[PDB]
Amino acid sequence: GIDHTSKQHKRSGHRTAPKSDNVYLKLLVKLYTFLARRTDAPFNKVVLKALFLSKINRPPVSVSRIARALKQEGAANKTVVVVGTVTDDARIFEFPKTTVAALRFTAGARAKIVKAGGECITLDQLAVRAPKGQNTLILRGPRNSREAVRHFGMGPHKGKAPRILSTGRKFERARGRRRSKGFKV
Amino acid sequence: VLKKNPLKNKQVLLRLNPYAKVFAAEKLGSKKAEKTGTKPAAVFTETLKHD
Amino acid sequence: RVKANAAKRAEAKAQGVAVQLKRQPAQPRESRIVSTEGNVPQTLAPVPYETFI
Amino acid sequence: SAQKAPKWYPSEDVAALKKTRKAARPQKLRASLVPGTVLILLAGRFRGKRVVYLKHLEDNTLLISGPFKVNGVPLRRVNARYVIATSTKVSVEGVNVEKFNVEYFAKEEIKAERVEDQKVVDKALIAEIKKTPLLKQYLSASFSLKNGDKPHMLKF
Amino acid sequence: VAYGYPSYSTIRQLVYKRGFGKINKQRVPLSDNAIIEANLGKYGILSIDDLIHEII
Amino acid sequence: PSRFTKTRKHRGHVSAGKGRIGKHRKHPGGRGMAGGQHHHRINMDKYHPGYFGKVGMRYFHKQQAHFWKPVLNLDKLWTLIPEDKRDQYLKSASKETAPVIDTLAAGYGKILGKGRIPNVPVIVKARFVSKLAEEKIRAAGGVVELIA
RNA sequence: GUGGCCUAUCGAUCCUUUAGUCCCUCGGAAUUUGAGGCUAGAGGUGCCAGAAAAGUUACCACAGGGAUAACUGGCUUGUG
RNA sequence: GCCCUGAAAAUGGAUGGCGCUCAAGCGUGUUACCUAUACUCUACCGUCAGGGUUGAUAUGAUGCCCUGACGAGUAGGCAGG
RNA sequence: AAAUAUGUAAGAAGUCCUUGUUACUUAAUUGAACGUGGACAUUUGAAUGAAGAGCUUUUAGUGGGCCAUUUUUGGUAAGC
RNA sequence: GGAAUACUGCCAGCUGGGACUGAGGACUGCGACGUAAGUCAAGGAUGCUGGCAUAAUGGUUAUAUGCCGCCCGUCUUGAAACACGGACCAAGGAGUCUAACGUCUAUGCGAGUGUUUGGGUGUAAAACCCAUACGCGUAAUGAAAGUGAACGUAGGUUGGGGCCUCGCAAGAGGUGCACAAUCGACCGAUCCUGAUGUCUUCGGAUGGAUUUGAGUAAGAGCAUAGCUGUUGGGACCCGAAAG
RNA sequence: GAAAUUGUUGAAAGGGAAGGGCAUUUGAUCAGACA
Ligand SMILES: CN[C@@H]1[C@@H](O)[C@@H](O[C@@H]2[C@@H](O)[C@H](O[C@H]3O[C@H](CN)CC[C@H]3N)[C@@H](N)C[C@H]2N)OC[C@]1(C)O
Ligand SMILES: CN[C@@H]1[C@@H](O)[C@@H](O[C@@H]2[C@@H](O)[C@H](O[C@H]3O[C@H](CN)CC[C@H]3N)[C@@H](N)C[C@H]2N)OC[C@]1(C)O
Ligand SMILES: [Mg+2]
Ligand SMILES: [Mg+2]
Ligand SMILES: [Mg+2]
Ligand SMILES: [Mg+2]
Ligand SMILES: [Mg+2]
Ligand SMILES: [Mg+2]
Ligand SMILES: [Mg+2]
Ligand SMILES: [Mg+2]
Ligand SMILES: [Mg+2]
Ligand SMILES: [Mg+2]
Ligand SMILES: [Mg+2]
Ligand SMILES: [Mg+2]
Ligand SMILES: [Mg+2]
Ligand SMILES: [Mg+2]
Ligand SMILES: [Mg+2]
Ligand SMILES: [Mg+2]
Ligand SMILES: [Mg+2]
Ligand SMILES: [Mg+2]
Ligand SMILES: [Mg+2]
Ligand SMILES: [Mg+2]
Ligand SMILES: [Mg+2]
Ligand SMILES: [Mg+2]
Ligand SMILES: [Mg+2]
Ligand SMILES: [Mg+2]
Ligand SMILES: [Mg+2]
Ligand SMILES: [Mg+2]
Ligand SMILES: [Mg+2]
Ligand SMILES: [Mg+2]
Ligand SMILES: [Mg+2]
Ligand SMILES: [Mg+2]
Ligand SMILES: [Mg+2]
Ligand SMILES: [Mg+2]
Ligand SMILES: [Mg+2]
Ligand SMILES: [Mg+2]
Ligand SMILES: [Mg+2]
Ligand SMILES: [Mg+2]
Ligand SMILES: [Mg+2]
Ligand SMILES: [Mg+2]
Ligand SMILES: [Mg+2]
Ligand SMILES: [Mg+2]
Ligand SMILES: [Mg+2]
Ligand SMILES: [Mg+2]
Ligand SMILES: [Mg+2]
Ligand SMILES: [Mg+2]
Ligand SMILES: [Mg+2]
Ligand SMILES: [Mg+2]
Ligand SMILES: [Mg+2]
Ligand SMILES: [Mg+2]
Ligand SMILES: [Mg+2]
Ligand SMILES: [Mg+2]
Ligand SMILES: [Mg+2]
Ligand SMILES: [Mg+2]
Ligand SMILES: [Mg+2]
Ligand SMILES: [Mg+2]
Ligand SMILES: [Mg+2]
Ligand SMILES: [Mg+2]
Ligand SMILES: [Mg+2]
Ligand SMILES: [Mg+2]
Ligand SMILES: [Mg+2]
Ligand SMILES: [Mg+2]
Ligand SMILES: [Mg+2]
Ligand SMILES: [Mg+2]
Ligand SMILES: [Mg+2]
Ligand SMILES: [Mg+2]
Ligand SMILES: [Mg+2]
Ligand SMILES: [Mg+2]
Ligand SMILES: [Mg+2]
Ligand SMILES: [Mg+2]
Ligand SMILES: [Mg+2]
Ligand SMILES: [Mg+2]
Ligand SMILES: [Mg+2]
Ligand SMILES: [Mg+2]
Ligand SMILES: [Mg+2]
Ligand SMILES: [Mg+2]
Ligand SMILES: [Mg+2]
Ligand SMILES: [Mg+2]
Ligand SMILES: [Mg+2]
Ligand SMILES: [Mg+2]
Ligand SMILES: [Mg+2]
Ligand SMILES: [Mg+2]
Ligand SMILES: [Mg+2]
Ligand SMILES: [Mg+2]
Ligand SMILES: [Mg+2]
Ligand SMILES: [Mg+2]
Ligand SMILES: [Mg+2]
Ligand SMILES: [Mg+2]
Ligand SMILES: [Mg+2]
Ligand SMILES: [Mg+2]
Ligand SMILES: [Mg+2]
Ligand SMILES: [Mg+2]
Ligand SMILES: [Mg+2]
Ligand SMILES: [Mg+2]
Ligand SMILES: [Mg+2]
Ligand SMILES: [Mg+2]
Ligand SMILES: [Mg+2]
Ligand SMILES: [Mg+2]
Ligand SMILES: [Mg+2]
Ligand SMILES: [Mg+2]
Ligand SMILES: [Mg+2]
Ligand SMILES: [Mg+2]
Ligand SMILES: [Mg+2]
Ligand SMILES: [Mg+2]
Repeated sequence: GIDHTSKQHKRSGHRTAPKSDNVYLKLLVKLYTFLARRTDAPFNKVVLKALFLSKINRPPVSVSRIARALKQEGAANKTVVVVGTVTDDARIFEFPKTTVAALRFTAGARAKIVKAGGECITLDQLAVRAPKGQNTLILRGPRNSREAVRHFGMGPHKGKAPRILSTGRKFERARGRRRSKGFKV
Repeated sequence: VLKKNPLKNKQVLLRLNPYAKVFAAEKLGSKKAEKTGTKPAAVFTETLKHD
Repeated sequence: RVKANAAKRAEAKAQGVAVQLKRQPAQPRESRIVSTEGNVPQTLAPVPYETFI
Repeated sequence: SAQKAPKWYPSEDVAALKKTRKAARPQKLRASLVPGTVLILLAGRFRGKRVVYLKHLEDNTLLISGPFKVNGVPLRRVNARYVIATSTKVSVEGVNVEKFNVEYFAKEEIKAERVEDQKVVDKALIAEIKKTPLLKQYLSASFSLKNGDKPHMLKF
Repeated sequence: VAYGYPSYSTIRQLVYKRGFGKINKQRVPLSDNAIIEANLGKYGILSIDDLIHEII
Repeated sequence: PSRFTKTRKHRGHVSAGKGRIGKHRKHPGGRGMAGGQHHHRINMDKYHPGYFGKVGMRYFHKQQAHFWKPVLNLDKLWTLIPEDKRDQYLKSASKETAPVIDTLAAGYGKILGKGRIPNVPVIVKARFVSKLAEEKIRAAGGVVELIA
């Protein structure tokens, strides 16, 4: 026997391939696993991983988040990469022309990208263009904008989102929620 | 794939530490030292045989 | 110590390299020769049982 | 079908053996074995026979002869490990012993060449033997462990 | 534990016979000076007897 | 489907996964909301703080839809215009020809100010408005007409 | 100086009842009574995180218990 | 210090047994020796980890490959069957 | 007034120079807090180790314990 | 006076006997010896000889022998227990389905999403199609009347992966999404302030506050499905005395 | 036409249970495998 200084036989808890059975996805993985192995360039290592993430970790990137990213110093002529679907934001008006390499684009998203003179690339097309991933902007979506994470960490004086089906007065607003009944939170 | 022991494999003894070649040559492990004559003061021997 | 290290460092560097500013813990003793001269080993023996109550 | 077929199959190619490094070097016999040392045969057909040792052959065996006229052992191959090397020695300086190699014993009753070759070598020996009394009468008797014999104690 | 003051002889015979390297963990048998230099070469130390030196 | 269920893996295992000491019995808690202010109290406070007591005015025979006032901000507001006729109006910001956006026809009861429309003047027919909402409108040259 | 030198001398929800602005609401529109809200106290749960509560059973009953009494047995040996 | 006495209980009985007296008993010193699922070493099974592997002209890319460390388990969790 | 145990520190979020902001502070740009700009990074400031570090959700069983050595309460004591 | 020897330690000094192992499968590596050509014990066994190919060698099984081995299940601190159930065998026999929900995952679409109440249609419980609504989401806050989200590139500061620029490199700078800490701004509630005006009591401009919300701050959801978990149900299966 | 359980027949073994584990003798039995 040994004095074990770490838990034995413990998996890394990092995904290896995705859990998706979409075949075309598995190929997109096959490209970048090959790319990542042979490239030495980090952009491919990141994209390899970001292909595995669950739907929850591929939070939708809006077309307006894409507009503002390009407004950074020197970022407007870069091609923006989104590993996941890209959606449409009616709330912008002037939209730039660029090239967006994504998994998926909601209709409006490509329509708005295109109608500004832009380009919609699927990530394998970006691969041939930018094999080292040169001149790319990776844009991550709002992970914690999720409804579910409102309720995480509920507790006294924690101010987070009670789990409550129907909401109104006389739905969990009384004793414990205000000084005048009992106490407050 | 099979760890050869130096110290019994002259081939792997000399695959590290080539000085072993020379070492064996001058024998170096039997090296005699120049015999000197130094003697301790009688103090040292007096207190050594003390009670 | 910090302030000492700046003054140790600047004086060192503008003199030259060789700064030692990390703290080393207490090291083993270095070799020495204790002189017998006018110091002759005192022979002691364990002592017998006594009472004196 | 009764069973689905494997998606993979081992290649029925046989591979090449890696190039081994074991170089057969000539054996060294224990120093106890001097041509003309009487041997005690420990096993096999003539086990117990006391025998005379002539050559160290090329398969590492030991050429011995009884002599035939004495104890009935012919010129024969014997394995060094199955023999006890005794301390009594007859002079084979001046016994041919050139003729006998491995191939001499290729198996393919007695070829008369052997009959005459036995005769020349034995005649050589038996002459040297009578130089030292009883030694023929020794070589004729078989070896045996008497009660009380301690082979780890015994000087042979 | 039991411990004490290893003479050169045993330090050598330790490392020679039972000395192994940590390389990405892995416990690599030493067996070639090229291994030591690949890792402890950055410190000097391109040989096993260079290692034994930095120990004793 | 039952073949993926874990009660299959628990075949042979004697306690079903429910423990040898703790068993699985009828209702260790009581049933449902029992013990709300007594033994299950530490849960119902946190988790659902405020679940107990009374809070506000009673409304007898309240009907929803007296209160129907669906909201739209200037966040969009142009999305009311079909996408084709939209671009015609963006360029050609003008008085005397101004898009007429009837918000109640779109299903909206009051217009809010989430903010930043374009400088096009727009004629917005609404039921109610935020002050800031209607201010951003006039600041860009439109007007608001109240309707019913 | 935001009670008693410091370390103890205390109390949810429902209800009621005071005090507060002159504030919200009775939903077809008003005025006035009356009623309902908001905030801050009081009325009390001492089993003190806070049920509304007498016995008897040798006429008896059920779920259990060696988590627990009445004998042996065991440790103990004050006591004898 | 060892030895005797002090020293009374219930089936027949226990230095584990037989027996042991310059011990096979008490104290102590020195050695050789015996054998654990432990330790060193090899093989094999699995688990985890880190490496290498794109295509062509072959067939499992979940694939193949080199390498290291690890393996107790009720209640219980997951996994592959 | 010990031993064992126990708090904090051992640098880049550090050290130092110049001098903006302010409704707070001083008699007083005096302070206080936050900075712009500037000098110093080979031992960037003890030892040893590290199958790395950080982080989140979700749910099981459990919620009778018992024992050894040491500290120790009640008990003559106890396999209490 | 001069030796030897003990004792301890070292040698990349030589060497004899016995045991177990032989993993790998062209090549490549590090070496070693020799002027050499080559040779080797140097990244894992080869060589020579004999036998049985019949019944050698193996597996299975009964027995015997050495040494070991208490009844299972259970509840329990503790069971082989002088704790319970269990003579034996077959067959049956226990965490389901449903309504509603939490986390995670896969899928379609995405500021939206849900054809299946119903209609159309049909090769007729299928498949295929659809108009209006509706549901959930896209606004919050307040008991309520009610008001309702940009000072600013939708802010500042410190970290950030990635990308960009200089450098052979070491390294320097640039932008920095997600995420984390902090100081701010916005919306509602609360408390102050109370301008322009007025059907003299309406109106609430403007600037504030150790207050406060399940908010805003370039949307993330809707729907199907899966494991697991929740709750109501006969609710894992069998069981009261009662009413 | 299973099992418990039963008769006959054959085989083997049994000094206060029976059955079990590592190992081998002995018997019975079954291959594969040489070429
Ligand atoms: C943990 N696995 C171990 C495995 O390591 C191995 O253990 C052996 C052990 O059986 C041997 O022991 C065996 O042979 C001895 C004679 N040489 C006598 C005792 C016998 N058990 C030991 N000599 C060495 C261990 N590694 O064999 C037993 C095991 C349980 O499979
Ligand atoms: C299957 N037949 C068995 C037969 O094989 C035999 O079984 C013996 C049994 O008698 C022995 O039992 C007895 O005899 C031994 C020798 N005297 C000493 C131990 C004792 N229990 C066991 N140790 C071994 C079994 N196979 O005797 C019992 C039986 C049922 O007749
Ligand atoms: Mg182990
Ligand atoms: Mg994975
Ligand atoms: Mg809502
Ligand atoms: Mg040796
Ligand atoms: Mg110092
Ligand atoms: Mg080789
Ligand atoms: Mg289901
Ligand atoms: Mg299954
Ligand atoms: Mg299981
Ligand atoms: Mg289990
Ligand atoms: Mg069972
Ligand atoms: Mg369970
Ligand atoms: Mg149970
Ligand atoms: Mg319990
Ligand atoms: Mg339970
Ligand atoms: Mg209570
Ligand atoms: Mg309302
Ligand atoms: Mg409202
Ligand atoms: Mg209208
Ligand atoms: Mg409509
Ligand atoms: Mg004061
Ligand atoms: Mg006070
Ligand atoms: Mg006083
Ligand atoms: Mg005082
Ligand atoms: Mg009160
Ligand atoms: Mg009442
Ligand atoms: Mg009241
Ligand atoms: Mg007021
Ligand atoms: Mg009203
Ligand atoms: Mg009415
Ligand atoms: Mg009204
Ligand atoms: Mg009133
Ligand atoms: Mg009361
Ligand atoms: Mg109580
Ligand atoms: Mg209590
Ligand atoms: Mg009571
Ligand atoms: Mg009664
Ligand atoms: Mg009576
Ligand atoms: Mg009566
Ligand atoms: Mg007594
Ligand atoms: Mg007494
Ligand atoms: Mg004994
Ligand atoms: Mg004696
Ligand atoms: Mg003894
Ligand atoms: Mg004994
Ligand atoms: Mg003794
Ligand atoms: Mg010995
Ligand atoms: Mg791998
Ligand atoms: Mg492996
Ligand atoms: Mg395990
Ligand atoms: Mg698992
Ligand atoms: Mg399997
Ligand atoms: Mg300290
Ligand atoms: Mg340190
Ligand atoms: Mg860790
Ligand atoms: Mg849990
Ligand atoms: Mg639980
Ligand atoms: Mg619990
Ligand atoms: Mg207990
Ligand atoms: Mg005791
Ligand atoms: Mg002398
Ligand atoms: Mg010696
Ligand atoms: Mg040897
Ligand atoms: Mg061998
Ligand atoms: Mg082999
Ligand atoms: Mg040979
Ligand atoms: Mg052969
Ligand atoms: Mg042959
Ligand atoms: Mg057997
Ligand atoms: Mg039989
Ligand atoms: Mg048997
Ligand atoms: Mg036994
Ligand atoms: Mg039980
Ligand atoms: Mg019990
Ligand atoms: Mg009990
Ligand atoms: Mg107890
Ligand atoms: Mg039991
Ligand atoms: Mg008992
Ligand atoms: Mg009994
Ligand atoms: Mg029971
Ligand atoms: Mg029983
Ligand atoms: Mg029974
Ligand atoms: Mg029964
Ligand atoms: Mg899951
Ligand atoms: Mg229909
Ligand atoms: Mg219609
Ligand atoms: Mg809708
Ligand atoms: Mg009103
Ligand atoms: Mg940088
Ligand atoms: Mg506010
Ligand atoms: Mg404010
Ligand atoms: Mg504040
Ligand atoms: Mg599953
Ligand atoms: Mg249920
Ligand atoms: Mg009743
Ligand atoms: Mg029939
Ligand atoms: Mg039968
Ligand atoms: Mg019979
Ligand atoms: Mg009998
Ligand atoms: Mg009898
Ligand atoms: Mg009898
Ligand atoms: Mg028995």
